[PDB]
Amino acid sequence: CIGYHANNSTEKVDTILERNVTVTHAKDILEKTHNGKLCKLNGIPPLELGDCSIAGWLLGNPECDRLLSVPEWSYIMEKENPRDGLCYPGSFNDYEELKHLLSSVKHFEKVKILPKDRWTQHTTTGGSQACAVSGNPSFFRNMVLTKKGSNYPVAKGSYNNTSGEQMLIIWGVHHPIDEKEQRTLYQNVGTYVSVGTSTLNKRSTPEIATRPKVNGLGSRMEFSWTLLDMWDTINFESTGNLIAPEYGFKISKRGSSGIMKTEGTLENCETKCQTPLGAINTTLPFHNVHPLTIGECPKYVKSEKLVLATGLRNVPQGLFGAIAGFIEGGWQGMVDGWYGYHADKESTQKAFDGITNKVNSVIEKMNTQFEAVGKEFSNLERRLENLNKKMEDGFLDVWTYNAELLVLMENERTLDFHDSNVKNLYDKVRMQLRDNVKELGNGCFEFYHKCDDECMNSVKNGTYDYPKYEE
Amino acid sequence: DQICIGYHANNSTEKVDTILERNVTVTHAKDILEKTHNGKLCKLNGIPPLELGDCSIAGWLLGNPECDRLLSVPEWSYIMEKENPRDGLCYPGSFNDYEELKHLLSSVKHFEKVKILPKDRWTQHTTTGGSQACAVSGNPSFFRNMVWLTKKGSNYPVAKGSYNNTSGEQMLIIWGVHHPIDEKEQRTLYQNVGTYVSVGTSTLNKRSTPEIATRPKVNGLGSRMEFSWTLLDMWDTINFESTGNLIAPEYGFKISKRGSSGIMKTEGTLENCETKCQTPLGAINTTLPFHNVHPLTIGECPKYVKSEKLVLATGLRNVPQGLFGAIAGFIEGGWQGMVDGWYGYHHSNDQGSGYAADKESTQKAFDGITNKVNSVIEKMNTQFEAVGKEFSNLERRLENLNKKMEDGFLDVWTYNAELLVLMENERTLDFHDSNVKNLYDKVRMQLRDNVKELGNGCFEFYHKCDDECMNSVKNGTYDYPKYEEE
Amino acid sequence: CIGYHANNSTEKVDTILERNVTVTHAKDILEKTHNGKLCKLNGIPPLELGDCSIAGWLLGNPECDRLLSVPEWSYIMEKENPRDGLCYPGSFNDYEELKHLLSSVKHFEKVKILPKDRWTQHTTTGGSQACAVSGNPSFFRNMVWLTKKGSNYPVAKGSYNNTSGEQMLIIWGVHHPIDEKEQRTLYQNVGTYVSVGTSTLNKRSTPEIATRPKVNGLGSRMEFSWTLLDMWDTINFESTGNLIAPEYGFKISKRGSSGIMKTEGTLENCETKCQTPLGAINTTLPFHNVHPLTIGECPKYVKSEKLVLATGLRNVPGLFGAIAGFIEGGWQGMVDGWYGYHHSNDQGSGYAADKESTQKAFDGITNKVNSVIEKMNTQFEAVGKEFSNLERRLENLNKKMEDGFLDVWTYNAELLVLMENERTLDFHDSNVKNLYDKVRMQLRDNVKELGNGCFEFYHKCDDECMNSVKNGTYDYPKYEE
Ligand SMILES: CC(=O)N[C@H]1[C@H]([C@H](O)[C@H](O)CO)O[C@@](OC[C@H]2O[C@@H](O)[C@H](O)[C@@H](O)[C@H]2O)(C(=O)O)C[C@@H]1O
Ligand SMILES: CC(=O)N[C@H]1[C@H]([C@H](O)[C@H](O)CO)O[C@@](OC[C@H]2O[C@@H](O)[C@H](O)[C@@H](O)[C@H]2O)(C(=O)O)C[C@@H]1O
Ligand SMILES: CC(=O)N[C@H]1[C@H]([C@H](O)[C@H](O)CO)O[C@@](OC[C@H]2O[C@@H](O)[C@H](O)[C@@H](O)[C@H]2O)(C(=O)O)C[C@@H]1O
Repeated sequence: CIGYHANNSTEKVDTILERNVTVTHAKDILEKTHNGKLCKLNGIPPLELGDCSIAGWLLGNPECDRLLSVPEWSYIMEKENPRDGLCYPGSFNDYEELKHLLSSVKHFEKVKILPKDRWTQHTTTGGSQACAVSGNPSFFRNMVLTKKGSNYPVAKGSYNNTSGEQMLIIWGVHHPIDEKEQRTLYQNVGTYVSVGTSTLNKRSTPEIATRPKVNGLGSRMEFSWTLLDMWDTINFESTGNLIAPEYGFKISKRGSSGIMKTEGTLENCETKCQTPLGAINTTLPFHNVHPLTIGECPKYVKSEKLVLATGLRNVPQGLFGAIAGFIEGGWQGMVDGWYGYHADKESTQKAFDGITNKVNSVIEKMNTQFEAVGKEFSNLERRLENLNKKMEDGFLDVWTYNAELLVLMENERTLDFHDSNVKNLYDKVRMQLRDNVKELGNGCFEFYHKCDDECMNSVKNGTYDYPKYEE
Repeated sequence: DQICIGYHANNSTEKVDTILERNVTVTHAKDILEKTHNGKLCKLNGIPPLELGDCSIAGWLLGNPECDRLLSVPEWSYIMEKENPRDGLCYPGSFNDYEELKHLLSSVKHFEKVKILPKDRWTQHTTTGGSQACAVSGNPSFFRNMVWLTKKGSNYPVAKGSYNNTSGEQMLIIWGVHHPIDEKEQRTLYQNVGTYVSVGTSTLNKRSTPEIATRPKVNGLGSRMEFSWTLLDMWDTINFESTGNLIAPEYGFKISKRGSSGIMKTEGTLENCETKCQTPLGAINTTLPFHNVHPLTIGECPKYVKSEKLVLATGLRNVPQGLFGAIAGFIEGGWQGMVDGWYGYHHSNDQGSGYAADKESTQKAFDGITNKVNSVIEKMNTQFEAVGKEFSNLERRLENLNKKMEDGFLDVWTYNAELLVLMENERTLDFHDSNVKNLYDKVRMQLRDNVKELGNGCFEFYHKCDDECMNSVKNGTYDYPKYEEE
Repeated sequence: CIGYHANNSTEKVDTILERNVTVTHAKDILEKTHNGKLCKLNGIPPLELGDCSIAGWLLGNPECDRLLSVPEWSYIMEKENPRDGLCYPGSFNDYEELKHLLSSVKHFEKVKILPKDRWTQHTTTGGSQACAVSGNPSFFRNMVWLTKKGSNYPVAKGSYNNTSGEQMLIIWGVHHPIDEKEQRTLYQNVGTYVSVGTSTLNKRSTPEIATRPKVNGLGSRMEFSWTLLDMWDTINFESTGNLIAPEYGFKISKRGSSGIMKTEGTLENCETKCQTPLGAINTTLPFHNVHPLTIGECPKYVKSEKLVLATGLRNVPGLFGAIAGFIEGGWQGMVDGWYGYHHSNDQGSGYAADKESTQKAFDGITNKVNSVIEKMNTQFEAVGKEFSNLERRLENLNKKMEDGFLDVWTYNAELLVLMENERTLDFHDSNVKNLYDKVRMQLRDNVKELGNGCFEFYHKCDDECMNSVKNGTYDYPKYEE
């Protein structure tokens, strides 16, 4: 009696031709499980900003005085609409361009470049209520130029970058609301703010205008930035309205990653792929957790499950008509294999090797790399943002189809592999016994001679032979 | 007396390919490529486009007198525009951040024009300024929605003007800066020389100076008019200050959106049909995974594929009058005379001939084929995309990115689609082959000794087999008091 | 006897279920061979710049004098950091766009538009050490440095109505001094401007004087901009100081736009439909792995080392349990076909291939290979793009994209082989099993079915009777016992 396996499972798979097919064993290849924690990345923590925007951090807004500030990070954590940036109303040129820069960094380090002390001939105590530190008229920590007395000589300030690393320098211009607030502030009138490097050349003038009030002020500050190379000097020259640096940022990077909008908090675990909902210690080719991962991640997919069949049709008591065919049922009373007698370890190991290989081919072929996914855009980059979105929308489709289908096409194939293995085991046995048995038709052979147990192992050996001279 | 196994054949000439063969006539087939529109442009999800005809978005908003009698709905889903509309900036000039402005307006949950800075309140300045370029029936005019502030008398007092946005929606606002050809034209129009046009909101700041210059004449003029725009927030004020050269807004636009869509470059006209997917040639009412109508869709569309046909086989090999060597194998032919199923019996008898389909397996197989077709169709995720994008003369790189991309998806989809058919087709045929082979076998292990197996899928009974005994064979009930002859 | 073919092959394929499976024949469908040469593309040369940048070329840096300069090109060859560019320190507005534009050109032509000589009242021979020609201060061949004449600098005016019948590339520049003093020395006037206007252009520039680091000897800089002047359209220059004027223009007609190949090599007069920085690819296969930065009509770039499709059967010197099953071995001695017969006889032994099925199967395998190759659509793409320091986001989009197509194509390609390979082997297995069956239902009783794919006749079988079995003509007066 040849037969096949059947257990207490009720896992269901789908094949190209049938669905809701109950199978003995099955493997899922859709990661759908995070862990709600935010982690280091390949050993390197994010940059946690709580409720500071990169802008408020670098400028040194009084409200970011106490922030983590790790010297090296893999990505950045930032709350969707942080609240704490330019406490002095204004704006920031090429902002996003800069955030994609600081998203990931090999080494960061503040340094003093244009000391507050050295701008004699110029007031430096300038400040604003809006940038007040506990009922005190302060200002941006890292910034610094008003008239001293009734005079405003030109301002010159310079810095040959000797720090052995490229440096991020930030500066700005004051836009008053009034020609009276102008002379009351810089005495002169047709004023400019000039910067210069080996690769940068910029001459902004202020733009005076009536404006609505914000954090108390009708006036704004407009900041810009740049990347002074090593051994390159920068230059400043202004006849009024220059907000100067005092500090630069020695920045050595890296690989460039991306920012993660998130509420949570670093938790001191470890992952290779991190999502807004949590990390994902996984090895599957696909996942459906959240679109906005950072790291080396499986491919996002619009499924709920991708169940692969590994075992056979579970039939307690096809394409080759043996399983659920002429062998009408599975034996729940066979446990040491998938096919056997009344198990056969030759074919079982073969088909165990078979399925294993399959499940490996699906997985180990899926090449994956460190992407960032979530990008940063401004109000005049909607077009650009959508473009990104059409693409990720577009690979979403391509991957979801190849995956729903891969599974259905390989599931009907796996079901046939088994059918055919049971079919060939019944055939291996047919052409050993031959005349010495009645072939019943349920996959059973009745012995026309007397068959003891040694005679039973020979048939399992493939050794039956064959001194029968009986009707 | 005898019984024969066989399969179906019909008058079909439909051809499929498979991985191994080509031009293979089959009994049935489903093509899964959409290639039919209705040549009509329609509402999208129940919502009309914005029909501009030969107006540009710029001409529309500024109120070029040539756009006076336009449709103007309160809410639209996409925008219809010709390829080079003509009626735009009747007065030569330009429009900052124009492309962004259209992606913005490309879809709108609600639009509304509202007078914010009444033309009349600008005392001290002349306001009736107009031009031949913006001619209305011979008479010099100007943009319906703008105000040309010029000197009054010999005087141009500093011009101030506010609007606190109370409208309860975000408001689109536009303005312009006039650029003369001539210090003389500049003194004539504004009297003052060192002029500026300042504009500020809560997040805006922009002091513009007029760029006077000699330039070629356009529509009659060397001067130009440079427009910019902004979104004023709720409860936010906008401030205009000018000592000369300001083209002020008389109106604003309450705008609430929505989800953002795109602009369909066409010649046609809305026709009051309905659709979930629109193309420039016509709308697509379809349910298939792939289409090849036109690359520039808007809506929820099938994947665009560079194929002429995608015929999936549903029936068997048509062989009138494989992997399991049954169909086209030892059963050499199909029975055009067996019409109630895919696989069945013959049976010859001294009570008569007659075909008969094995209904059990014909059903098993119909279900399975239905599922295959549905698998190919139903696993196809489809989202709302606009496809056609808008780009400037200095964005040829950025344009060519969008192209290289939509191009790459053309290649993926086409390969996969074409291959997906060939594969599932070599499988469809084997499926039917196996189905037959197994019917044959079921009968063979029933009759065994009591018949001669001819080898053409036929069984010659050694004993007499009446109709009741024939049915037992189809039943699976053959059993089994036979003996003769031998 | 029924049997199948075996040969001295050691080629291995994988399939979904097995690996390292020696087969009789195989086709690898991955292109991985160039010719190490850079070539014309569809019959049209690149533009060879050597160590010149596009900027250095157009402005006419004296160090770019003796360049190739063809009238029509298909792509552009440039080193990675050319050196010969803006010999006079400065910059170039919208530079990257300008190169995508010039990256392919149906027709180019330099034409003198504002003859250097006509600028009376201004000094014109202005030059510099930075743009040195053999010790002597010079300047861009294609530009004109308008400086004061005497102690006077009259307002400078200049037009060109574009009659050339083609669109014309025009460039100019604004000088930026270090010093109000250098500014009075060179132009005498202080509140200066450089105005330029066409039918769609407008741009009044002011010179940004400033203290800056010295470069090539200078703190001053020269900022260049450009435009496309239309047919029958005029361009107007107006300056009260600081204009670097064009003496020449460029008639340009294009075409289709291509891209720039960053290489060290040099054009070699071969031909190709597909060029890579390592060499050109004359190929016909769907996938390749040579180098990601192609230009032309290329196979899909795939991160694989090999893609071996199986064409023949399992080499044995399956799913239907025939090959490597009850027919335990292959016959290295059967060379005229994939599957055939043995036949032992008192007239002799001898192999023989069943030609009918060997042919059926060859056709089917040919088609498989062609299906994999011929359904692959392929368009002209440039792949390598051009980006500025403030476009790192935009650059990283292009990358994340070409990266995603790397993943898709690699997966599909690798898997596509493994699948069609577990099928190719079954195909052959079935082909055999069925040959065996055809013979078994012919002989039936008249032989003993050994079970190794062999048949022992109970009767005498001569050569004519053997052929009847191969024919399908066995029939059938036997008896014996
Ligand atoms: C350097 C300096 O002058 N700091 C002042 C500051 C500046 O004058 C102001 O930021 C210019 O833009 O003004 C501060 O007062 C703000 C307050 O001043 C009143 O005059 C005005 O009527 C109020 O509306 C409001 O603007 C400031 O905090 O910014 C004081 C600071 O010392
Ligand atoms: C408000 C106003 O002054 N409108 C004038 C207009 C302006 O002077 C012009 O738009 C300034 O840019 O001039 C109009 O005349 C056009 C015509 O004027 C001649 O003097 C000149 O020789 C011509 O080249 C041409 O500009 C106009 O239509 O623009 C009349 C209009 O009333
Ligand atoms: C038209 C002209 O004046 N050409 C000069 C050139 C320019 O004046 C200079 O670029 C102004 O920006 O100066 C040249 O000399 C450069 C050299 O001059 C020394 O006086 C100075 O102290 C040095 O630092 C250095 O700039 C030049 O080659 O650029 C000479 C040229 O004839």
